[PDB]
Amino acid sequence: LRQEAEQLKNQIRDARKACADATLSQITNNIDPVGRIQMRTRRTLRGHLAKIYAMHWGTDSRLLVSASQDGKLIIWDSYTTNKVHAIPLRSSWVMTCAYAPSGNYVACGGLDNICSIYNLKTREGNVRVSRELAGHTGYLSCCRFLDDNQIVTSSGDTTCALWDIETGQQTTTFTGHTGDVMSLSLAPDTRLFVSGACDASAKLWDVREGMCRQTFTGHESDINAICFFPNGNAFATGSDDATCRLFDLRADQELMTYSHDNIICGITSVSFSKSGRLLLAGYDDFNCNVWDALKADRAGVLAGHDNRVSCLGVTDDGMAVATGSWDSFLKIWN
Amino acid sequence: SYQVITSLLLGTLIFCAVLGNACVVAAIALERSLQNVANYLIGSLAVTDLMVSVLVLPMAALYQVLNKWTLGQVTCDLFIALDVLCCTSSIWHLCAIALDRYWAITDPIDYVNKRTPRRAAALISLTWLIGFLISIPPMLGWRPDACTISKDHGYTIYSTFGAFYIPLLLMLVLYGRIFRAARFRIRKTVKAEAKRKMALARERKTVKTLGIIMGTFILCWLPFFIVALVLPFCESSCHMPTLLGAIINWLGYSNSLLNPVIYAYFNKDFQNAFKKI
Amino acid sequence: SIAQARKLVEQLKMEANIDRIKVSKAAADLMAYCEAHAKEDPLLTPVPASENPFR
Amino acid sequence: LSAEERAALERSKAIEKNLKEDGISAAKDVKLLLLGAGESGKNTIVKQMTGIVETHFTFKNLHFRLFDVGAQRSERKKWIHCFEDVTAIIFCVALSGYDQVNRMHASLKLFDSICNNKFFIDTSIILFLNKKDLFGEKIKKSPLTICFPEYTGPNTYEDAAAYIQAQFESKNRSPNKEIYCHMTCSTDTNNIQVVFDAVTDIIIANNLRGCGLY
Amino acid sequence: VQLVESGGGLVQPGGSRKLSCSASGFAFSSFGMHWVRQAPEKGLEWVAYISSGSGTIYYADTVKGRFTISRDDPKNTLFLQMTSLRSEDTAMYYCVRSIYYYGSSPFDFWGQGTTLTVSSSDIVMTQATSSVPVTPGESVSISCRSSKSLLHSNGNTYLYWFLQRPGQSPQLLIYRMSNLASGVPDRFSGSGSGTAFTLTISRLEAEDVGVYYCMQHLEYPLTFGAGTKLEL
Ligand SMILES: O=C1CC2(CCCC2)CC(=O)N1CCCNC[C@H](O)COc1cccc2[nH]ccc12
Ligand SMILES: CC(C)CCC[C@@H](C)[C@H]1CC[C@H]2[C@@H]3CC=C4C[C@@H](O)CC[C@]4(C)[C@H]3CC[C@]12C
Ligand SMILES: CC(C)CCC[C@@H](C)[C@H]1CC[C@H]2[C@@H]3CC=C4C[C@@H](O)CC[C@]4(C)[C@H]3CC[C@]12C
Repeated sequence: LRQEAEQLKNQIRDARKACADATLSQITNNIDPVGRIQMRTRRTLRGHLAKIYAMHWGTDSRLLVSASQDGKLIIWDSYTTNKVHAIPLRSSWVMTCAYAPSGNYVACGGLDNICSIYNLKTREGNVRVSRELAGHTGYLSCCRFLDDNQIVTSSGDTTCALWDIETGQQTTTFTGHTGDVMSLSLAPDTRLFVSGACDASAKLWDVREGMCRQTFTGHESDINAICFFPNGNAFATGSDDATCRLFDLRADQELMTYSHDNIICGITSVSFSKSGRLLLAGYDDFNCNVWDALKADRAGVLAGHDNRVSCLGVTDDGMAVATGSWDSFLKIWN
Repeated sequence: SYQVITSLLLGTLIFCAVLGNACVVAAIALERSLQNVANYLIGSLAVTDLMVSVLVLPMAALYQVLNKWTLGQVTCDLFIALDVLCCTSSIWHLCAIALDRYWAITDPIDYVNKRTPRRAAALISLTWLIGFLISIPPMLGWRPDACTISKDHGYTIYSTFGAFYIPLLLMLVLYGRIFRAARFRIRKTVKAEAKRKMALARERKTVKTLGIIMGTFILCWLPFFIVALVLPFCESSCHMPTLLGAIINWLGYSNSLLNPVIYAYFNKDFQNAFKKI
Repeated sequence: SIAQARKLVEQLKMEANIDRIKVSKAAADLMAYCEAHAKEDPLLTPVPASENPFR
Repeated sequence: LSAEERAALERSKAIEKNLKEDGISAAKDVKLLLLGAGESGKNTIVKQMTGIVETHFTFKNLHFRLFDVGAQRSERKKWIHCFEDVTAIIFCVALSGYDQVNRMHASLKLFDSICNNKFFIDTSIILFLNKKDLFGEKIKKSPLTICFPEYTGPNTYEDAAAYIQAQFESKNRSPNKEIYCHMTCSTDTNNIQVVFDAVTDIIIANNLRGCGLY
Repeated sequence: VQLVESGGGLVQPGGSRKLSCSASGFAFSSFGMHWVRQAPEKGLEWVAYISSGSGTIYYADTVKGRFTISRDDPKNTLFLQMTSLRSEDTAMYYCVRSIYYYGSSPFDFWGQGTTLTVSSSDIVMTQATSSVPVTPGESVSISCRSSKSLLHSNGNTYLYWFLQRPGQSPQLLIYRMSNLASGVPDRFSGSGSGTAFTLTISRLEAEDVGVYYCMQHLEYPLTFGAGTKLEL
């Protein structure tokens, strides 16, 4: 059966090379590159007393939630730097957080293998754990709400899961990864999502049927970050081999490679600008770089973090970038 | 020409002292990592020596280059008061740093639990309190174109003992106890020749570090304070050459230049912090 | 086991038989999306400080 | 500010105050990463003192946090950076493992990885040698050659245990990191005293290094 | 969640009493609590405010000095220390639950109120309409006027709408102008700009009969508009 699997893999390789007419670099040799995309730290969010592992913007592009090792989930008013909530976590070992698209819920998880859904908008004025989603047998590396009731989580047990939060039960389990799934990104329409794992492969998952539509293998090392292009027909992955790759869903192969000879450190987080021409990747060299996602040119740099930039996100209105880091600060960039 | 070289040397020393102390204070105030109780005490020592450098050293350098006090008597009293206050405060910051290190090494449970920046504030306030109690009594009354300190015998004993000799004994005792604790820690570590090599290296390192601290403190201020103690008692028999006295006083002043070097620039965390900028 | 190999073979067969488009077309679509939305990209074309909520 | 914005700022300042107080309280906690290899004697010392087991207890005015993380049956490097700020690693090694296939060679490889990890350059290790009584029962009959063909030493209990322990310190290869080995028989209710002594020595050595006296 | 006021009763003029609020069912420590009184025939009138943690306190300019608002978080009790009780201090005193952060809904829960009987520059909120006849099933608009623009430089309009249903304490309808409160059916709608506002009800029910109050929260001496009663 291994022979048949290898034959099918070779057939997929031949099909991918068949569709490789002109590389993204050849078709974007004539577009005018943006010279130096220079964001500047507008707000610095202080109040985390440990390394920050995750942050997630609100859909209102003003509130953001940050997860840190000090056992606190803090909701920030990024405009005024006001702390809207400070949620004490039962497990301090949180390495992911998600903010519900409605804003009524926030999720967190990590080494406790449990996704904790927090009801922000309660009749009481406190934030309480509405639902603890247990069932993953590894640490949760990412979680992403589809809506108030559906959340997709990725775990170190090599499986992504879809949860019905009201019942607390896994609606679907997305098996097929061989290494620890490290990140998720839902499509803008949230009908399907990509997940990067330690097997250096990003898989495209259909939410309803639970079937892996496509598998993308371009990286040499552990994929730490993944993010759809704004139109949902492509995505970008960030792996430990210091390179980002732009895979197309329809083309089913990498289109562009975002690597620089000065960069040898791994990539913790990636995100796109609202138009998608910028690919903001957070690196282990303590700063975030900005990439011309169409020309692979390093458009700019986001320096200002004294430790590894573990997470970064762009507002749904594309106005600002928040980059958390292990130095316990979130900086808002414009 | 002769006084121009003196002016250049004194200005260079004052500028180096101001630069070093301002750099240490800036390193404390700018970064999160150097906001520690031990680093609070080191930065407060830098603050005190910056006050020395920008208040006391300029007027003293003027009095030295001109060989006479070309200011008012009231200004002379204020200058001598600031002199004694800031120098006593810097010596007692050395003692407070020694006490903090003693508590950190011989009492690790208290280091984990009870060590707060409130303790650093208390130590700084008490060092400045002793500085005031040593500088002001002349102003309350305890004592010619000269700005020499009071030669009162009782005040000489009180001020040389409360500003150096009791601080000297306190640092001697504290750093001897810290030396005993460091040797006990090394012996417990070696309680396999690589371990013995590290034990010898660490014993030589603790001897070298105590040598640096205590030798700089002593050969900065003790040459001054021996003379500041005996000289009123030698009001007619012993004669101060006024060159040796100048040299010993400026050794005492240079203690303020070398304090950031010992306590901050030799600290690895400070070195990394300065490499960051 | 044999079941894992069969599942891998079935997954590979299912993934292979899809409709892949030319990467020239995919690149053209990405270019058209980035050009059609360059105006509303405050990180690409910064908004005036009056229109920037982080001032 | 508006009245509502003023009250929101007041709420934010209250949140900041509570965060600072919680950080002050958490800074007084001594964090220990409790490791081991499969069937090692981790559970015995756990009783003596999901995905991660966190144990809080106070011993001699010191509050310890034991992070038992062996249940994370995945790649360690994907979660080992979470414990970058641990005071020490309490490694458990079953002495009665040289005769079981190899268990203790896998433990040695894990110990080498833990020592040479980029996040544990200066993090001490409180090595525990578990089940020393069964090791003594098994060491008189079977010699210490299955685990160490290069042993070439006396078949005695003390020499065999010392050889295993010394092979363990051989992986330290660091001047700022020390290994505080202890021998445990699973019937001694003083292992937390050994952990406390090791942690106290760790704090004292860190303070001496800060003073330049170590 | 319930707020129970105790005290009130009958007091002689110039006397003194303490009003108590036994808050229960919610995180009382995190809420800025108000006292809002309503004269036996008049409309609501905000009395005092004590923030979360007692850090910030305001009083109505007509009760300042005479009244003292205090809270007891461990026992979740809110106090109004009333002294020099003039004849104009007779009213039903409502304790109001209010929490302030981004997106919060202040004034959302009102205590049932306690009756006090005493023997014998501020923004002006105007409700010119009052006691308007309405019929079920038809749309009605309740208007409001403000002396100062309630819209702030941040873009937020601090206009509140409450419903003094007959015999029931006020219940929030729209907390910031055009922001429907929790549990309120989506037929009430708020709109306006600057100083002029309107509360629109799509298909008014039999439960929509009551008295509708404005409130500004821009400058802190919070003022209500004289209620615009709805009757069949
Ligand atoms: O009078 C002198 C002295 C000499 C040196 C010896 C003879 C001439 C030099 C000189 O020209 N002057 C004026 C400057 C004073 N500089 C003194 C130190 O900076 C701080 O002195 C103290 C600090 C604390 C306690 C103290 N008790 C007693 C002195 C003292
Ligand atoms: C004006 C200047 C000279 C005053 C500063 C005095 C300094 C430079 C001198 C005086 C005492 C000297 C120390 C005396 C003792 C020792 C211990 C020895 O194992 C290493 C050298 C060391 C550490 C010497 C270093 C230099 C030293 C500290
Ligand atoms: C690096 C530092 C610590 C070395 C020590 C600096 C001090 C002790 C040295 C350096 C320059 C020296 C001064 C040079 C010039 C003169 C003028 C002379 O008429 C009196 C002595 C006096 C005032 C010296 C006093 C001592 C002095 C200030």
